[PDB]
Amino acid sequence: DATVYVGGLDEKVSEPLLWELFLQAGPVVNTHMPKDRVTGQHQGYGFVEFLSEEDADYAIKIMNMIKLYGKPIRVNKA
Amino acid sequence: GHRVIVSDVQESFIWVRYKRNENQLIIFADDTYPRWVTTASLLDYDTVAGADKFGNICVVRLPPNTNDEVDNGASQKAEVIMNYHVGETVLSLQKTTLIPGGSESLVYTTLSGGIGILVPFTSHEDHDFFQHVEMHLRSEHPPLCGRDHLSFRSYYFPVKNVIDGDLCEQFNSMEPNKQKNVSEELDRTPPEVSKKLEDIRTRYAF
Amino acid sequence: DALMDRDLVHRQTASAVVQHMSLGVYGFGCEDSLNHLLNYVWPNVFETSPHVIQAVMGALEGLRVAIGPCRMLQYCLQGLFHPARKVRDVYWKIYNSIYIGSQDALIAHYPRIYNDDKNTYIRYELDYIL
Amino acid sequence: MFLYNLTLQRATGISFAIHGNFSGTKQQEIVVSRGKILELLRPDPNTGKVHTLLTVEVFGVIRSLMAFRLTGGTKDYIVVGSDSGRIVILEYQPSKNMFEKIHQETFGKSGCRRIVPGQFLAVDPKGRAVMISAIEKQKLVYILNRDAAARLTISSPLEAHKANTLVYHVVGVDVGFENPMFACLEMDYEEADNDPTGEAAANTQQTLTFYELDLGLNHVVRKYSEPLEEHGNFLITVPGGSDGPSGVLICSENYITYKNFGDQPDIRCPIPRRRNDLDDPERGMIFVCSATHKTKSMFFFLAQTEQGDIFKITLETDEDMVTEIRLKYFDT
Amino acid sequence: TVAELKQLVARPDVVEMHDVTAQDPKLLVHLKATRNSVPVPRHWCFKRKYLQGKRGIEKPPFELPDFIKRTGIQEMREQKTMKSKMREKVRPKMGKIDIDYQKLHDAFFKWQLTIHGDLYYEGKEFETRKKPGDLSDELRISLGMPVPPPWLIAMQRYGPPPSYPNLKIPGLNSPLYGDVFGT
Amino acid sequence: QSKYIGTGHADTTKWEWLVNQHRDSYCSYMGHFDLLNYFAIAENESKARVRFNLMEKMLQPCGPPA
Amino acid sequence: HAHGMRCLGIPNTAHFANVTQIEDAVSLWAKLKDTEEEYEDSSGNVVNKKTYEDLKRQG
Amino acid sequence: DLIFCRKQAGVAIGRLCEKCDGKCVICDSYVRPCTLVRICDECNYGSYQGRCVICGGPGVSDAYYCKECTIQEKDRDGCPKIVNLGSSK
RNA sequence: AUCGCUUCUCGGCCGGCUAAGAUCAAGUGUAGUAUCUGUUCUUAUCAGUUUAAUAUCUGAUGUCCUCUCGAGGAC
Ligand SMILES: [Zn+2]
Ligand SMILES: [Zn+2]
Ligand SMILES: [Zn+2]
Repeated sequence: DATVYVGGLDEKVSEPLLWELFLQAGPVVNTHMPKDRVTGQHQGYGFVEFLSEEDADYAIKIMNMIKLYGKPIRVNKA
Repeated sequence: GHRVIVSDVQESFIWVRYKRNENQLIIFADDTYPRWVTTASLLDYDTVAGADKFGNICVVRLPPNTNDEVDNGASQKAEVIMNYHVGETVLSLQKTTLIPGGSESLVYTTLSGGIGILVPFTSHEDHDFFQHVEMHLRSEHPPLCGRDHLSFRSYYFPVKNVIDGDLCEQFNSMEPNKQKNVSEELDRTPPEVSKKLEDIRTRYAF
Repeated sequence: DALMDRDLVHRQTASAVVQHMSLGVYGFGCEDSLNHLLNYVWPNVFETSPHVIQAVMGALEGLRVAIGPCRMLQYCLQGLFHPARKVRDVYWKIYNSIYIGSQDALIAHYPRIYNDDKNTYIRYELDYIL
Repeated sequence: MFLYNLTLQRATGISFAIHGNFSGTKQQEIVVSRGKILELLRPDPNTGKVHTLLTVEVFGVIRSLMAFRLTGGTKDYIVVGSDSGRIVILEYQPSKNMFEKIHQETFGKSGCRRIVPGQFLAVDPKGRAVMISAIEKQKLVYILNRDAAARLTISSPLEAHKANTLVYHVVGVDVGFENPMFACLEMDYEEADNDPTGEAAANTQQTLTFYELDLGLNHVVRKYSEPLEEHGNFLITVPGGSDGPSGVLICSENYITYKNFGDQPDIRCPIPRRRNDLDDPERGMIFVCSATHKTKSMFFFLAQTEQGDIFKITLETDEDMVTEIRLKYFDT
Repeated sequence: TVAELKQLVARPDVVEMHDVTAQDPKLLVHLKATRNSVPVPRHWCFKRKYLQGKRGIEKPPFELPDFIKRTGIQEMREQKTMKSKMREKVRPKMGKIDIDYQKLHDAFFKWQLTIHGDLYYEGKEFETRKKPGDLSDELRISLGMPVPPPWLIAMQRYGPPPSYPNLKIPGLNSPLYGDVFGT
Repeated sequence: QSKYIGTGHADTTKWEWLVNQHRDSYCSYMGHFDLLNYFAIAENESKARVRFNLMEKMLQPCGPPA
Repeated sequence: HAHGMRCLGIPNTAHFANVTQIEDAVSLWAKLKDTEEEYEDSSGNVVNKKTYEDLKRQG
Repeated sequence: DLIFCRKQAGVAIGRLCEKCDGKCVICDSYVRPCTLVRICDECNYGSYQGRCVICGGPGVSDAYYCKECTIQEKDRDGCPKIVNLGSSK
């Protein structure tokens, strides 16, 4: 479970408000939030690696309460 | 009547409030320096005065933001607002008003047999003036042994916010050319200067 | 901003600034901010570049006189006995610089060190109470 | 916040006292040293009421204090042993009612140190050379000669340096118009540091050494050494040449010993005890200080115990050879 | 033994990996825990020579103290052909800044960090001083809550986080003002 | 530095460092009239006997080395 | 690692962030882990709070 | 190759030539001349009378210490007459 | 309506001629540091030096016998 997939975001969000955002729950050890080079903008889906698995299963339970730019945030195991 | 001030023999002051219902002893603050403490005194609720076995006088004030109810080796501390070396060990500290109709002041004896006082400034004018006094006096009238004044009062801890009166009073003993020329560097007159130092003594003490 | 290092010359020159400032302001009661700056000064202690190490030396000497030895020594304690050779070389160099001057005023600030079998490491004179 | 400091009552504690003629008068002005304070008193031949002519604060820790005189001179200066690295020679101008700084010399660092001089202070009876010393490793000498105008000029320093050597006390020695001598109590701890057993803690006697200044060779060489039987705290000048023998008295635990060179053998006497004493027998005795009474007729000494017992110390001499010593109970 | 050596100290946590190799651990144990003394910097055992330019390339060049900003010098300082430069010598114009000596006798008087318990090390900037219970402004704006952050409503149901066990967040076991809703 | 007593180095032992600070403390005691007087007050002796016991403790303190 | 510690009964904190073997941290955790209410006979100055409350229920 | 002699400081006044004239010896600076230089006649003698403390020319003035070296008390060490690590002449 | 061609319209990517006109700026040395580039260790094990620990450096490849590195026997 150490990693999660996160959908439905707005590009003003970046890797930092994800950092800050999910460490509110529990620390994101490895952050991945693609920067698209071609048009220089984000599609808004994320992958998160944690310290171990327990962090991330609690993360499955609590985790999908985040709302990025008035809008819904997908978090599921991976 | 509210809090309690612990004085360590080594690590100095420990602020301790007694919670009445839980009956617990609560250390919410401590000193930033080790100091060998003879005795303590309260200038006010938020300040503490203390003397060193080595004959130093420190004053440490709480920050106004202190947390009154709580639960390296500490959490929050108190800045040290004054350090002055008397050169003579002080066994008691008492705040009082020496003379009737006088201004409230601080009192320290010493082990040498001397009795002296610390006094607050009510104005920045006398402040800066006495500052220039100390300044031009030092180099223009060095201490007798050749030892420097500043270091001697900064001896264990660097001086913070203290003007030495016993140096300022030596204005009397200097030669008239010293007295005058310095007064010119001060842009005053020997009577002006002299009486103006008589001011603090008179008003506060004998 | 400068002492936080873009490139060594920043740390060096800025450190020299801390030095001359530190001699200049002495005795006037500004020590606090000089302590804050001493924080950022402190990591630069380690390097082999002659100009930056001698610079840092001058720096910590001026900071010695301005701040007073007590705070210095409180940064220099743990480094004395640390296992590594490097750290001991340096912190002992510093501690010597602090030691030669103001050796008279250091007395109060040596902490309490417990006594072992063959030796009594507690100085009991300071614990005589009237 | 800011605090202005005032003294009100100046300290009455007197650490040192030196008696000399500072006005060029037949009267004797008494320069005493309060803790941080230099002080000058005038007792009165008739009524004895002690007049305070001057009180001055030096803003520095006084360490030792001695008065001296140029040879056959009219007047007396002051030597201030201080906590700074500077010896200063002072003169009290009778008119101006205050001291002047006659000489300022810088021999080393600041504050009470282990190796930095100013601690112990001695001077020659003829006032030729003053010797200053620390507790350890550094013993310096300044030579004094009046100028062409007979005003005092100080020479360049010298060095007695002896490694790892503790100095209990230093006392001027009397040799009339000679190469000056100095009595330095010493001890070596280098035996004690290298002896893991702890034997050198015991079985190590403090070495009495006489240094000889030499004007012509203009250096200070170690000359005389004897091991002291038991540890004495301080020494006493014995005026030599014309008046009396030239030697030194040594105040030691439960003893006093005149111990001198030439062929002069040591003379020991026990420190007398009072009949039926209530103190712990395990508590011994030494002498605190001594004030020599020197007269054109005779001379003697004054000693005191912990208990306050002042004795008059006398010398029984055959020509320049002292055969024995006589101590009579004086007062308390 | 590094094991039993940890029983002799009030704060044995101070003992570390290489600490057991010390020439005198039986002391250093007692020093390193001294009351107000500060730890040794950590950049050694890292072979990187104390810095790299990774995080240092995203920093601003500099920003002035507000006391110097209100003055107005910032706009005065801001380009020139070579012959205009030799004209600037032949022509020359005076008084481009034209500062107000009243203002620069004012600001630094009329108008005009860290404590001892801190020391800087290589990579540390923001983090320690975004934590469970502490967030930035804007992300509050995206969240859009007027002055708990609402998923600490679900930190009620599902339980305190495994990742930060020591946690307290307002209103639950932590009995809150401004931004910071948990400590 | 070497000829300046009290100089430390990387190989400095505990025992030597603490006996140093001891001896320096004792020179301070000999130095300051007051603190000395404090000692005389507390444990009852003469100023003299105090300084004498100290001068005895100069070489020893902590006792034998290791 | 913290699961082994905490489920082992050794709480997870820095204190233990050194030693590996299961045994030693058990004694370390053992290393990790009284008032006087004055009875009326003047002998209860040794008597505990709860004990004197029990003698309140008895009295 | 070039280092202090550090013999005991005497009463002899320091002497600097044209070149070195303004320099405070140790800090290498021209700022705030305050106190005065002292070196031993062992370092200053004879052909060294009124000699430069540095280059070996005739002294036209006297060196003054800065205030910087004053507070750090360096002026109290051994005589700061530089000796080349050959002889002094 | 679709395919192809064409016309128009719109949107998105989206410095003259002459002899070429003529002419053309570099201090040194003593110490010292930094930053670029290129190239080298899959070595196995043990012993010693060494290191905070590594690293590094330094030495050899179970023993005996028989036969032609291999085989057998005794440990
Ligand atoms: Zn010399
Ligand atoms: Zn020159
Ligand atoms: Zn200088």
